[PDB]
Amino acid sequence: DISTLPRVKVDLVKPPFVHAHDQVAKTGPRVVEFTMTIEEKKLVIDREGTEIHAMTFNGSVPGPLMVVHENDYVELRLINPDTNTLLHNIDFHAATGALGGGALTQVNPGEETTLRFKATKPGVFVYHCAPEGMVPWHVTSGMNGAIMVLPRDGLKDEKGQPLTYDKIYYVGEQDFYVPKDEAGNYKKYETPGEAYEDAVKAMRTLTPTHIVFNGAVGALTGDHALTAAVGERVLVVHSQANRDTRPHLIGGHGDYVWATGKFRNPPDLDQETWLIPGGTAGAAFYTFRQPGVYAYVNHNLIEAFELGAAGHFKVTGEWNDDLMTSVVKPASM
Amino acid sequence: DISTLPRVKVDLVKPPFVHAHDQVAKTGPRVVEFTMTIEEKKLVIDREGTEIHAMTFNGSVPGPLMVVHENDYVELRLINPDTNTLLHNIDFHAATGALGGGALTQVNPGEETTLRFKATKPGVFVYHCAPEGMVPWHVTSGMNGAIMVLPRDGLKDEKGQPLTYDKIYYVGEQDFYVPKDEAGNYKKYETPGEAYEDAVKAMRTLTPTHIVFNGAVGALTGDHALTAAVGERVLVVHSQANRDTRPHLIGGHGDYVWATGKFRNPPDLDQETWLIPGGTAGAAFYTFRQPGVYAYVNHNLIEAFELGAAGHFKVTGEWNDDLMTSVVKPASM
Amino acid sequence: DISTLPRVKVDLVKPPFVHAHDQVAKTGPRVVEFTMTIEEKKLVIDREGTEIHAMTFNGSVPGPLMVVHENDYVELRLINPDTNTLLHNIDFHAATGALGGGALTQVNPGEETTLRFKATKPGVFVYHCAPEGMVPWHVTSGMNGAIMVLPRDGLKDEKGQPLTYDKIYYVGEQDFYVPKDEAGNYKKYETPGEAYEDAVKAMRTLTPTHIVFNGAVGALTGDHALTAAVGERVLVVHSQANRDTRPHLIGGHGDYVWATGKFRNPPDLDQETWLIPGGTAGAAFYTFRQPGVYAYVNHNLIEAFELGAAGHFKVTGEWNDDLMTSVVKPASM
Ligand SMILES: [Cu+2]
Ligand SMILES: [Cu+2]
Ligand SMILES: [Cu+2]
Ligand SMILES: [Cu+2]
Ligand SMILES: [Cu+2]
Ligand SMILES: [Cu+2]
Repeated sequence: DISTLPRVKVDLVKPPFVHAHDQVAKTGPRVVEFTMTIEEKKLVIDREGTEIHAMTFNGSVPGPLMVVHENDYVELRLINPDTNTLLHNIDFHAATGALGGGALTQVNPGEETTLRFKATKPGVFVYHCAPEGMVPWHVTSGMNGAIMVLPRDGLKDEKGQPLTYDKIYYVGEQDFYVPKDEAGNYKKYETPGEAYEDAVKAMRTLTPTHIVFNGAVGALTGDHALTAAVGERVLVVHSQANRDTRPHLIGGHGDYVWATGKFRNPPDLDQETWLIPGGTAGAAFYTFRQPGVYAYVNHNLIEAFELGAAGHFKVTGEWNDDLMTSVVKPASM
Repeated sequence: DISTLPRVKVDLVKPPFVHAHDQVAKTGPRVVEFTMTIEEKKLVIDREGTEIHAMTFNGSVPGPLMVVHENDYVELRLINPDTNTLLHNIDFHAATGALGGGALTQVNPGEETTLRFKATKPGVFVYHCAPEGMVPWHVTSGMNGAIMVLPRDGLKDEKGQPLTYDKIYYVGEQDFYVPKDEAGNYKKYETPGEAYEDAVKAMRTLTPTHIVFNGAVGALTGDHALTAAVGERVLVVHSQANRDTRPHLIGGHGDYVWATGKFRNPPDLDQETWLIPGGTAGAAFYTFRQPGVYAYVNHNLIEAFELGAAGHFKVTGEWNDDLMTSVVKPASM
Repeated sequence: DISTLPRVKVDLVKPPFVHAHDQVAKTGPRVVEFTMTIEEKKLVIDREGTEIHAMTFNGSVPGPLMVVHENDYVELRLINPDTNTLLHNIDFHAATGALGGGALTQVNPGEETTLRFKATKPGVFVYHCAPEGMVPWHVTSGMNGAIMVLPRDGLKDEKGQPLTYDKIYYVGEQDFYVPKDEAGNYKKYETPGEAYEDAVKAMRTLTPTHIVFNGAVGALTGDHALTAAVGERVLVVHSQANRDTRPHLIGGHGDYVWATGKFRNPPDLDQETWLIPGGTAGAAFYTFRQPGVYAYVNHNLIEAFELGAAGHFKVTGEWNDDLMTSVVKPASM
């Protein structure tokens, strides 16, 4: 009887940060309550000032990371305010039935709904909007995020020993298809509704115009670079709701990687680069051993450095010359 | 001595159905006899009435699923009737030597041939036509299918315990490259031979115009939706002879998945989405837990919902509110 | 103290061949010394005579395969002669810190540098140039290769038993983006520097014009086909620094495959085709069982047979009719 279970309310945070949670469950199963408000909004996605009409869960691209444990119930209150113009819903890849919840969560502007589902499978999973007839348009306008369902006894390595992270970040990667005119300039629009047939044409090229982390070119750089210290254990959850990606930590590795994100499987060890298929979330665990700047990229390097799929870590601490050193610094001959 | 072995003749069925077979072998090794007749034919592949000159094994796209057991011999009589115009052959990825059989099976119109090979490796495998100099044109005109080589003791999970399916379906996914004129309309042709240089140009874009299950947009919907009941164990074999795909059962999971299709490896558990590389067959096992409509898609959602790579399951049975429920149905605030 | 370790100097060879090494380490940890000279040079990449300005490590596309053992130190002297025009550096995916060495190895024409790093993780790994602001242009001009870090006790199968190869080859796969004019002809250039904005435009299409093994269409055919004998155990290392590939041995299999190339993981067995993500090296082990010609391809067959990603093995020895035979040779009805 679900009414006898504890309820706990989560207050979400903006990506790439993740709300507070316990890796090993400190209670029995709970109903974990979340609220998200859909926001259609203009977003500037690149250095040139290209502006799109984004569709968001909770104001961000990606939507926030939700965290529960296996066999918890997730109860989501989904709000579509009357300041929006479109019908929306939500499909959780973590859930079982009704198109992942999509069939039960159709909300017009001015409506809300509450969905409950049991988190029966541990892993990181995509969630996304999926309104009948409009699915890729909503997804590729930014309306996707992820949910992490931890095993009740936390993460384990390939031998069944505990893995405990000190820090966690969520990197949502988004493919955008901004319509272009024959000369190649982006076509701008006043409303989200304006784009439709041109949005379909741009998508059908299968060639994104931008591929970004956390909603914009350079979002995870500068003052917004990810941080860690030498010796810290970091889990990076990465999702892509529509298109394959291949993450790589330049200067590091994925020490333990669940490329397709499901924790009942042993992790792959010592990865340089890993493939996360479109429609999937994956997770990589790394212990930093060197200080300095690292680039975290999609290792199609065109997609990274021309189209936007690159972020930075800034790592503090002690340099280890046994691991790497310049024997003879660049100089003339 | 092969002449001392039992011979058994299989009568193939049209995809997505699969001919009768036993999961656990009830006899010793056999010579399993198959016959396929090549058919070049016009096919209408979309709702708009786009017509291509398809090249088929046995009249269908994909070709039918063949099923044997490890260490059986497959004996295929391949018939190219004189009503066809092109030379064809067959490459089995399950086979060892002679380009998978391609070098030994070149048949002009009005010829036939019989190939035998030993099925030494268990798994699902692609087969396709591959005539020298014309390989991608034949493959992307529909001339591919798959073969399943079951272990003699059937399928096993990651712990070595039996997995038994109640139903099996074969989903062949096909990328088509219909030539277009400068304005973007499809160029139509009277003969298969007509297309050649324009077919090459269209392929070189690396951008399919259509991506379909079972030969056409909407083929696995309506009266032709896949079916199951709550509690049934279903194996879905999925192939793509030329291009990567990422299957996903919307509202379900792959409980056990062999993404690259080879049964001596343990399955991956609890997949949301899995990558089947081009030139590979994969297999996913799921036990249905909820009734209703499910969408089975390539989770590049553009490829699914714009280009055609989507089918449906219709599932009968009892709804489980513990797994999912609408707490508050969509309503105004 | 590194100064107390043996030093051993390696003399590299041109791909697809690999310098001499021992699978099981016959010494303790060593400093393994390598020298590479950067060469910007014109290369003809196809049958039509298309000429690009390539950027190479040691004169070849790919750069040579380096081979060490786990916990060796790699010491690379990297030379940028004053006959080149561009700044270059090197990022080793095998290394830890400083962008894989990229931050410590920036050499202008007329400079050299010496980098040392400890090879802490066993596997095959990509290395590539990566100068700030110019990364995909250098990589897709050919400036990448791979390094193999063998476990000190050699390779093992999925049960922990030894796997010993008799022959090893290195197949580097390169995506090129040759700029085209509006009519579709390649734009030619006098200097590497000439291309820049047009190179960026061509890359942003995400559609390579050529995809080649060992630097050119047909490079691994004819007198330069790979060779083996029936019964020989062959390891094929395959890298792709920028874009996904899906290798397949037509007429064979990958008996043991590390698709993402990291030897602490068990291999996948009996693969038909495997996905190596862009930015990764992988390795496949096969024992040949049949003589004749095999085609080794990227199994996007358009990429293989139209764009150039195909090579051949020529295999000597005895045909096994139990594995495959023509029962009835192609003939009329
Ligand atoms: Cu929406
Ligand atoms: Cu989905
Ligand atoms: Cu054919
Ligand atoms: Cu093939
Ligand atoms: Cu360079
Ligand atoms: Cu790299």
